[PDB]
Amino acid sequence: MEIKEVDDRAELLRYTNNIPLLGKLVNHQPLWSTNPKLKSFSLEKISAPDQRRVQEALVVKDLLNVLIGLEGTYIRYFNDYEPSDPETPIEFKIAKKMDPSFKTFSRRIVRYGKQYMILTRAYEKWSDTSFGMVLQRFAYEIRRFLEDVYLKTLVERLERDFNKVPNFSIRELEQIINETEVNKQMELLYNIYEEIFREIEERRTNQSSLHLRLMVAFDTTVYPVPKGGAILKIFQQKILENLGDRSSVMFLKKLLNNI
Amino acid sequence: EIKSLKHEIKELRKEKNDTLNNYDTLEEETDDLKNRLQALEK
Amino acid sequence: KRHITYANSDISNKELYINEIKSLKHEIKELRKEKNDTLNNYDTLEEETDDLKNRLQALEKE
Repeated sequence: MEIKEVDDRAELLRYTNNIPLLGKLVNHQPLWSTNPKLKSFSLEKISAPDQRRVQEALVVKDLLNVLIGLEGTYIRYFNDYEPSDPETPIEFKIAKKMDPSFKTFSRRIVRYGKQYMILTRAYEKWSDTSFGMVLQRFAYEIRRFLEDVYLKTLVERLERDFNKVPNFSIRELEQIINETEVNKQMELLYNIYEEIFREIEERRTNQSSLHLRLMVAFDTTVYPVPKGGAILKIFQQKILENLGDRSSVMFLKKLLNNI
Repeated sequence: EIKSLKHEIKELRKEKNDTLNNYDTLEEETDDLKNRLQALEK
Repeated sequence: KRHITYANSDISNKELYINEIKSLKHEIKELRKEKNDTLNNYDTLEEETDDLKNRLQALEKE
């Protein structure tokens, strides 16, 4: 409603010698979390028990905005987040003054958004061919999972519901989310990426003929990044640990057949 | 010297973290007073 | 013939391998511009809360 007279501008990135093969080349949006523009508003005036419906409607709007990886209106990024920093952590503060309906259930959706952002960053980072071919193939797999399972169903269905269905509820939102079961596959991929990061961190911190007649000698060589054999062993260990869930095991079979 | 420069830049980033946490508290304060005056005028 | 070694080599592909490390200082300068912007926004928010607090006192006195 108001105006801040802030120069909202978007520009292409000048430096390109250390942006990965699939990283974006545009500057970040003008940091609403710190740069105010046209509004600095809260729902305490409509925090009355009766205006809870309008409050939760605006909350629904904001949670629809935040799930795409871009922060909403009444949500502020935590200061550790730096757009130009590609290794900065993902965290943000939400106003606890509103009804617990705003903060309790939204933790799952904001964790989904955080893991979506970190998975996009992992896709951009794993574009480096020095990480082996299996990792950049898993990158294409996670891109397909994001742009053909997450975006095609979730955001489109949610927008259609918020535009047509009268008074859509966050309960029905969570219901259709768990009915699409994208959260389980997303958590599996997140755990896979966590194990990959663990192996990379270990390899980075740890820097220090008799019978069969074969003219072969051992060359025990370890690289700073895992390779195809390590990734296959990791996937086998994961499927062995997650034996029992039919959807999980069939998804893992498809992923192993594809990579 | 590059590592020391990066450490000083991270220290400046943390200083900005503190001042922007102050910014967030002041923002919720603006929110409080805004909704207060809006409820009184409404 | 039985031996154990250790590797100190890795693959590098010029099309996307890093050419120089000064881009980290470049993005540091970008973050410095970001910090200046954040300070300016803190100033503007202080101005806004001052004006709106004055409006609050005026309406409470009226």
